[PDB]
Amino acid sequence: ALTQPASVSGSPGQTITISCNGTSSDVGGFDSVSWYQQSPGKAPKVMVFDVSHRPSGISNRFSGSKSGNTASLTISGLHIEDEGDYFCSSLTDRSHRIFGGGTKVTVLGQPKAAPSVTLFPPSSEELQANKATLVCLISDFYPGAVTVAWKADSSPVKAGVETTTPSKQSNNKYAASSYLSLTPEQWKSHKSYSCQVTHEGSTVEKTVAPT
Amino acid sequence: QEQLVESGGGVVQPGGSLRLSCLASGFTFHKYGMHWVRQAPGKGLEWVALISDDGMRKYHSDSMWGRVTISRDNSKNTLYLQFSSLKVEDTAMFFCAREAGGPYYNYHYMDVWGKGTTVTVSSASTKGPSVFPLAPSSKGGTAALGCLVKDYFPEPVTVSWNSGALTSGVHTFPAVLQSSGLYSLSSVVTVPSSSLGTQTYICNVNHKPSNTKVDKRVEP
Ligand SMILES: *[C@@H]1O[C@H](CO)[C@@H](O)[C@H](O)[C@H]1NC(C)=O
Repeated sequence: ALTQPASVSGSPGQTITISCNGTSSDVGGFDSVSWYQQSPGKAPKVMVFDVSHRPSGISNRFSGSKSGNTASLTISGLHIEDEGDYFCSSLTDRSHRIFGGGTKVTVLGQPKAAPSVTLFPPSSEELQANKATLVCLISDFYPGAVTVAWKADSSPVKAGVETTTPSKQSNNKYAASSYLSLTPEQWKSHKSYSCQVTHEGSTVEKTVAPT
Repeated sequence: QEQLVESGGGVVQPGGSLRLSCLASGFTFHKYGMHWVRQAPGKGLEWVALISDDGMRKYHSDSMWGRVTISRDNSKNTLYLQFSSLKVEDTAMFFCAREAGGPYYNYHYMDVWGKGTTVTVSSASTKGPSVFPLAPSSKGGTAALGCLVKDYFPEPVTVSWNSGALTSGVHTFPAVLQSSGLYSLSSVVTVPSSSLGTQTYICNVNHKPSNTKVDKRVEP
């Protein structure tokens, strides 16, 4: 997977750029980088191809570049209609295609808002039913993009993690939730379990413990 | 004009097989390579396979481990994707896409997409949820408590609090699809710590599909 920023945000009129860091077997080994825009509930749409070229009838304020093994997509003079997810894609050494993980572009329309984070431990009722689940709840943030990283004690954790896509609350801010599925024995084994949400630079953290 | 429509998705069983189809129109099908691209719920686009204009050359993603086979019929203007040994982690939407080209040489980007077809892989029938109470922890100022509504299938389940008499400070979140093939979701309410032990917080969960209604008191 080519590497994109989870999220990049700009205000209307401003100029913004999404990077696409690959390797010499893809981004750097060919000049066949394309970028796709997927809007909320739609099928992707080609925006750029062969690095810097634009398909017939696509705004000139979308342009592409490449230096070494990373490509870039630049959007000058952001409009609201640009909000969505964007994916880079490249030809590979094995004659395959490969996509970047994607970047949510938001066109800021209100002031930043830090997320409120609450983390619940396994209930007693669940542990007796021989299961365990940490539930990390996230609300009241703008823009609606967060990175959720889990840690058992001090060491990172990627197995059993499931995170939702941020949705708009009634207060026009965003909420997401993140679950870490454990076994009753894993939960009991460790000293603590932190849940770290990173939003627009800053990181709020909450922590829970077995007893 | 240039159009593709995917079809054949729906709910399927792990270990089973399935065949998706893309029906083309608005362009000379037999002249273009065609891809399948998948997208798990809320994750990124992900390349699956490419087949050449004449269907004699196929390329597949190494991370499908050989479980998918792409093919086509140029007489029917149709592209196909086949599975075997389906797994829950195969659950995703599936997009058919054209490989842009001209005098034909393949030009190395996807210029025509369908609105994909969804494949949900689960071995379950109609499973009613477990509801576990997320009790308010030792705090106090503001208290957060809730209900964990897990292991259910299919969507959706609806959640009210104190029979709808409680509405302020309620965050009911969207459902995650777990490794199991079952769904979990959560609902929290933000209330004053001073009201604990004097107010009673019950969450009312209705899973219309399995016709299961449940109320759970959440207490310290
Ligand atoms: C992508 O960026 C990172 C540093 O942020 C670097 O490790 C890598 O070499 C870059 N790729 C190239 C060659 O541009």
